Amino acid sequence: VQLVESGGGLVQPGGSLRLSCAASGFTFSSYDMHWVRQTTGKGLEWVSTIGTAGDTYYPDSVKGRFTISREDAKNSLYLQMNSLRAGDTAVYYCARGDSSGYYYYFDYWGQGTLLTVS
Amino acid sequence: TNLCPFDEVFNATRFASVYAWNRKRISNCVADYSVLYNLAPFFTFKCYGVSPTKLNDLCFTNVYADSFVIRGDEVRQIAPGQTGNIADYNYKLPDDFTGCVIAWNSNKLDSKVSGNYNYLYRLFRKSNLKPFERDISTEIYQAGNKPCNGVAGFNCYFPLRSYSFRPTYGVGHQPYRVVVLSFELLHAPATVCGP
Amino acid sequence: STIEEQAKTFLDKFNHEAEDLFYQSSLASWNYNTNITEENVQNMNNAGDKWSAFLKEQSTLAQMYPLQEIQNLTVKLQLQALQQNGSSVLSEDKSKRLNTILNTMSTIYSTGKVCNPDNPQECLLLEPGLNEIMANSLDYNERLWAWESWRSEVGKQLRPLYEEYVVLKNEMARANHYEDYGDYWRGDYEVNGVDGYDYSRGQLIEDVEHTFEEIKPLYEHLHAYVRAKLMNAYPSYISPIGCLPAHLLGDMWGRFWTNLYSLTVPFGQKPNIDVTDAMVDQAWDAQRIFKEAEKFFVSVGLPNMTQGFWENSMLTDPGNVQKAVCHPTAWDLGKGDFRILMCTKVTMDDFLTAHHEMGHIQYDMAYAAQPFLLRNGANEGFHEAVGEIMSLSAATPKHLKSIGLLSPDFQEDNETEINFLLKQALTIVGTLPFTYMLEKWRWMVFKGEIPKDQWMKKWWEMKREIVGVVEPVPHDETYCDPASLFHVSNDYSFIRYYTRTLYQFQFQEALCQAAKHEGPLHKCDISNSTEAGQKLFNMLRLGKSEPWTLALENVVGAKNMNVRPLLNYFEPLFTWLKDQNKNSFVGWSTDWSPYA
Amino acid sequence: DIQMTQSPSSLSAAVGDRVTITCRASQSIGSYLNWYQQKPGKAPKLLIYAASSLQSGVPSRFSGSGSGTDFTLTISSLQPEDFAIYYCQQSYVSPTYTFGPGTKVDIK
Ligand SMILES: *[C@@H]1O[C@H](CO)[C@@H](O[C@@H]2O[C@H](CO)[C@@H](O)[C@H](O)[C@H]2NC(C)=O)[C@H](O)[C@H]1NC(C)=O
Ligand SMILES: *[C@@H]1O[C@H](CO)[C@@H](O)[C@H](O)[C@H]1NC(C)=O
Ligand SMILES: *[C@@H]1O[C@H](CO)[C@@H](O)[C@H](O)[C@H]1NC(C)=O
Ligand SMILES: *[C@@H]1O[C@H](CO)[C@@H](O)[C@H](O)[C@H]1NC(C)=O
Ligand SMILES: *[C@@H]1O[C@H](CO)[C@@H](O)[C@H](O)[C@H]1NC(C)=O
Ligand SMILES: *[C@@H]1O[C@H](CO)[C@@H](O)[C@H](O)[C@H]1NC(C)=O
Ligand SMILES: [Zn+2]
Repeated sequence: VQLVESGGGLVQPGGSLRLSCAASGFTFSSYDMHWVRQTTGKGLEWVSTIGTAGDTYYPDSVKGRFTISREDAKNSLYLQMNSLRAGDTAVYYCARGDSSGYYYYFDYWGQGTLLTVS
Repeated sequence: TNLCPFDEVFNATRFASVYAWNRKRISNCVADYSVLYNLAPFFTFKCYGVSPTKLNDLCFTNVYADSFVIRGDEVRQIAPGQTGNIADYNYKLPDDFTGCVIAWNSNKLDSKVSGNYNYLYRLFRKSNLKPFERDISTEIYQAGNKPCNGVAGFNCYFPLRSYSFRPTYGVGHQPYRVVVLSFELLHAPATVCGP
Repeated sequence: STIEEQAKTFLDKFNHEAEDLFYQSSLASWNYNTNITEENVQNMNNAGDKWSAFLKEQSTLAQMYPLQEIQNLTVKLQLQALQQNGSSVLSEDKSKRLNTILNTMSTIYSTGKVCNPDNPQECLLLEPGLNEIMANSLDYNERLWAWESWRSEVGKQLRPLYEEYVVLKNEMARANHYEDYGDYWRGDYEVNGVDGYDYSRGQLIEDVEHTFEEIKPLYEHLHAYVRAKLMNAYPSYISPIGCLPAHLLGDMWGRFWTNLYSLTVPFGQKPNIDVTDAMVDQAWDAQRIFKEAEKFFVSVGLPNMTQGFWENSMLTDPGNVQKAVCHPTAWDLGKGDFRILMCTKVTMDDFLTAHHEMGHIQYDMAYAAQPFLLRNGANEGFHEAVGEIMSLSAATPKHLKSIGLLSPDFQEDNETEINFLLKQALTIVGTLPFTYMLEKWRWMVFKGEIPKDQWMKKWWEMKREIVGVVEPVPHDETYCDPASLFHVSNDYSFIRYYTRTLYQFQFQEALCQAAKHEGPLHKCDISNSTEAGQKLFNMLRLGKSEPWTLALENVVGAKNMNVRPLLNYFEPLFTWLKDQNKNSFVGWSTDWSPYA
Repeated sequence: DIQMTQSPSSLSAAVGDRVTITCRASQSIGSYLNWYQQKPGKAPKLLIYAASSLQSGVPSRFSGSGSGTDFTLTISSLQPEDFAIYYCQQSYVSPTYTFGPGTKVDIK
């Protein structure tokens, strides 16, 4: 089981990007993917969640700005990011979530990719 | 393959007032959470104690669908461990509340230019309400120590007041329809699972 | 149970029903304003009557709540605000007589009409008839004639009636346990029960006096420059040392000296900073102007404005058959409804006015979570000052170049600085002495410090002492000069335009300190500075819950009204005024008069 | 949203010692808490779920306790590799999950 991130780089403010995560070692059609970003000081911050039945969740400051998606055939996770501001500079990780009943937790993350805006 | 009446709750023509919020018991049916997601964000969709993603393959005994209408700025009081008008006097949720809250704006449906006064809330009460307790009696609230004799006057006020929704209200005061799905897990077969 | 809980419950009831009825009345008034029809007038009148009756009933019911057995400051403030509203303390006969006095004030002021000699058919009203001739004509005789005719055909009709109004209002105020009606007006600045933030009602007079004493050199230099330029325009009409005539002050009353800019141009060879040509070239509409204003407002971190603002508020004149008032106003209908009412054109002045109204909307939105009685500025001057600081920031060339409204080839220089600063000082600096003298005169008349037989005699004394303005024709006691103004006749407190000014630069100079601005304060622009936005919003969200002293200190760091930022804002202008007036006499003598 | 806090912000301990780090929520959340460890240059790794249960494969020296508002994560014996940043995350409110500010555990 592994998760590999890609798509980070330097982009201009107000641009768009497509981050990708490749998952291996487990069935992609049984886990619910997440995108979590980390910045210095503010710490970790959940950014996106996608489940089995085509449902997408984002925070109030992120909803209407990003777009999560999944491909079970390719076992891949994608994140469209648009209207980028100066606060989006962060290290992004793709997360596999599993629930031991009523309790939900992030089992394993990837390696993360750094996105900076100038 | 009898789908649970979630369309009856969410697509109801007229929702109920918050002081007597419409509580519907859902049991012995296939729970169709499979279509509660493609309606896009409503304005708020928060599941406390559970996760929205894992709402397909978990068994529940009874589903309490509590439908009512409040304002936008006040739906934040629909949450465990919250204080406010709804929590104290209209609708209380326990600290151990396990369920979901679905809040969507209904300015198109629940507003009138002349004012939609059909929605009422209890503004005054002697004591705060316990979780899942409904009070419908409209006895005159006594503020002072002098008797009220059941007639409004000094320190004597009617407990129920009017939202009076109009389409030009702001987002915080627009008519938001709120459905609280309360999930109970007891020593029961819990016939509400869903494939 | 304690009386505090009873007061809290009654205040909750009043909050709810007052919110509902106020929204009803505001919606009816907005419908009338955007669409003047008989049915709209009837609906507005019905809503206003219901709102007023409810307010009177609630104040009457609240009068049996004693003030000093409730210890909560917010509850006490709301109870005092509600009890202060009810004026039903005297008998119904004299109350109705006083209402008749007020109605007579309004009708006589509104229907004032002056007929020129030898032609009692070609008569003009004050607006737009006499206002245009005051603000545009330069003929000494015509402006003098209009001045005397309007102050004689209306003031004489109001003088003894205004004395009766003063007597009745003094009786009502003493019936409300106040020293006079002036004490009643100063009660808006009163703070009690807060340790270290108390503000006695008599302290306002002393504070305003001290602030004017600090102002005086700047106003003296500006008056000297204006008088010198007018003497250049009128070689044989104004003495170099005498007071400025009252009929040569831009408008009639001399409230604003803006219209003298063409008579007081610093550099007549270079045009000022105007984006109207850029507005036409890029083909901007009202919606684009308001969207760029909202972009400016959100650049400093101010929150999103509801889409209902764009949906409901009319930005362009409907025209055709639908007639609407074209006065830019910011409507806070309550229950989350914020609108702007103005017939926007393709003009930079309309751009600045849109910014001012949008700042008013921001201020209204800030305290939307406060109780209904506290949903207002902490005093009478915070709201318009907060509205004006936004027009101050927007008008700077930095914002014009930031959003593409100004060509980058244009370079800011000290000439544009001087032009803009003098154009502002013709508005800010000019109105402060007039507001001071009018409010002080009304305060001491209410106190009774002026006997009636010396009203005008003293009214023109301050004009020769405070504003440095001499009347063109002497007036006896039959005249009533202050009643000729809209505010005095209609009985609106006028000090709110003084302190507001002294706030609009206290905030700005504070915000520029949070924006790390380098250079003159006139060139400061708070855009792209979230620190200044948060600092401002900290005071904006307070509303009337906290004392106005604490609200002011929340931004400026000082617990009292200050004018040092006002002088700092005009510091390069004040230095230029010193340079220009080093060879010109500064000061006015009361003995000099145009009629000698 | 539920604001989450951790204590102490900075911490130093020797190898083999026992350490306890506390986590506090703005409101009662029951036993819906998780503990993650993040070493420098690496992504955070799950340690504890449900605030009292052990993840598969993690050493038993990590333990979690507490319910309601106060939670504690205890390491009976400290290893040199334990120098990291520890995060507590509430799973009671979804999908807007929030993490703790992160407590730093060094090696003396
Ligand atoms: C009592 O309160 C009412 C609030 O509606 C006051 O009426 C408004 O007063 C403001 C300024 O004070 C005006 O700008 C509005 O136009 C007024 N509206 C109406 C409908 O009258 C009223 O002046 C207050 N009266 C006293 C004695 O305080
Ligand atoms: C309500 O009806 C609409 C239209 O038929 C449908 O799209 C929607 O899914 C219904 N809502 C629910 C909860 O089924
Ligand atoms: C203006 O009001 C009249 C009657 O009050 C109404 O007939 C008309 O439709 C209104 N105009 C608009 C544009 O709403
Ligand atoms: C006043 O009442 C309000 C609302 O009940 C409360 O929040 C506040 O703490 C009270 N203040 C004092 C000093 O009791
Ligand atoms: C709300 O404000 C943000 C900037 O803070 C802006 O990006 C967004 O477009 C605004 N919302 C709408 C509906 O325009
Ligand atoms: C503006 O600056 C220039 C640069 O030296 C100077 O020559 C000029 O006199 C200044 N303008 C005024 C009004 O002093
Ligand atoms: Zn204004």
